[PDB]
Amino acid sequence: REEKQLEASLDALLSQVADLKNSLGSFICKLENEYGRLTWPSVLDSFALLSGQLNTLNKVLKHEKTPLFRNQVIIPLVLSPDRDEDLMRQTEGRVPVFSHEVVPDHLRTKPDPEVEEQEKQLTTDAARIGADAAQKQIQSLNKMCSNLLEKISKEER
Amino acid sequence: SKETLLQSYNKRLKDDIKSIMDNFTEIIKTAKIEDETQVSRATQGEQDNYEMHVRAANIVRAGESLMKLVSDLKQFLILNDFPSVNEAIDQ
Amino acid sequence: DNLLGISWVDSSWIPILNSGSVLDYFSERSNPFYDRTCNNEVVKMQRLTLEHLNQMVGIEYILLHAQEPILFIIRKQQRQSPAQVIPLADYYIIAGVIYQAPDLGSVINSRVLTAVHGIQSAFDEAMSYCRYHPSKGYWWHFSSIFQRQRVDALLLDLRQKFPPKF
Amino acid sequence: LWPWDSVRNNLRSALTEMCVLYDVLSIVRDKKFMTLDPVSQDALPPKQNPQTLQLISKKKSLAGAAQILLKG
Repeated sequence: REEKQLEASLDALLSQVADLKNSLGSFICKLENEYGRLTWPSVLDSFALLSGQLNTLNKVLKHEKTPLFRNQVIIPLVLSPDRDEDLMRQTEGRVPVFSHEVVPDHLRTKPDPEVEEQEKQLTTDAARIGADAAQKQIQSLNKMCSNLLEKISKEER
Repeated sequence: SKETLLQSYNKRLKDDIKSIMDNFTEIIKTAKIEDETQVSRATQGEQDNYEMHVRAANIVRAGESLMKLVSDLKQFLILNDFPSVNEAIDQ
Repeated sequence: DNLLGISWVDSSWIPILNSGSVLDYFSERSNPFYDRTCNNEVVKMQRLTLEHLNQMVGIEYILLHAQEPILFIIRKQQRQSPAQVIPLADYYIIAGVIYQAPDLGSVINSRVLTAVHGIQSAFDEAMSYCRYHPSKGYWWHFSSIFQRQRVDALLLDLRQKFPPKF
Repeated sequence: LWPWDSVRNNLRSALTEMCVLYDVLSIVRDKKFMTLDPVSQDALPPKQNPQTLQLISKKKSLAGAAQILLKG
């Protein structure tokens, strides 16, 4: 029951991996072989589609019809000094050698160093007035967006 | 034939009309608010911003495409006209 | 000050590997991740306390999940009622030293955030090299005489008389 | 290739995390060497987690939309 509910999300989440590899592996060879004939709209369209469809699909498979983001257990159980061929079978040769430290390195839950300063900013903008004026600002702006979509819906016919 | 070229120009004109509306619709369609059901909303706002950025650049490049495709027919119209062609020859 | 991983253990129970080695692994030593006060008041000042968890709302650590071949997984949990166990984090051992097992969606979010930042920083540098001009454009920072047919035809006559010779 | 260097490694930055996600979700799906346990716990937010994120997210979305419109 529950395990199939995890599976129906994670299988398509790793199916998104195939689309991401099909984008990036083609980009790798086409960047080296075809550095010239610079066409900024051509690469802008690729960036736009990568921003559009991948970021919507991984979000819709991670934010709905999914197990809760605080529920499951990420467990590493087997690790060896030598190369474990199961991972190179799964990852198709990626993450080689299978070191001892690469398994703790896999669970890199620590964010970037600049995330510390943006958390410092998140503690800094709370020193002034917060959730009292900005709350009614975003409420009025949500009503304003409702007004805008009403304008579009009355101008679409 | 000539009618094939006329139909091609008409088709690309209608595609230019469609692209602008398709760019303006998806900007405000994604701006609606929905309740969270096991979402972890920390990643959705940056996704919406990064998708809004390319959608506005789509409008910018649609305007550039309009500028280029108008100039495409500018040289097509300039070669076969009759405002003063039979008039300026004898003047 | 984070629940997501410490690596401090005691050297007493490292070399022993048995089924009961994770069962008695509740509060052998103090540790910072082992929650004190109400959870740890059953051990280190009462003896034969394993049957006294329910009578005085003491909290034991999870011993339900136990594997013998590979390693031991100890947990931290809380319970205010008997016959009920709810945890907050799992602490698996690797060759003796502990670590915390994180959640699925939390590490998913913390990885895709770095992915989005990486893609944005990748897009940032692309504006630094392309330079546009309305006339010049974009740049980076770095026949026959129509007698050859009879010329070649009688030259063909020469090839069937003087062929190329090796 | 002396140009387009940081974009390549910054794409591998997204490549590696997504590969790790694929590997862990392909080892979660396999029943061997994996422990499955429903741990239904709730993490309390000190602030209004949808609303406090909406304080900044839609504001920055509209501001960046206007900025990238004015760029072109």
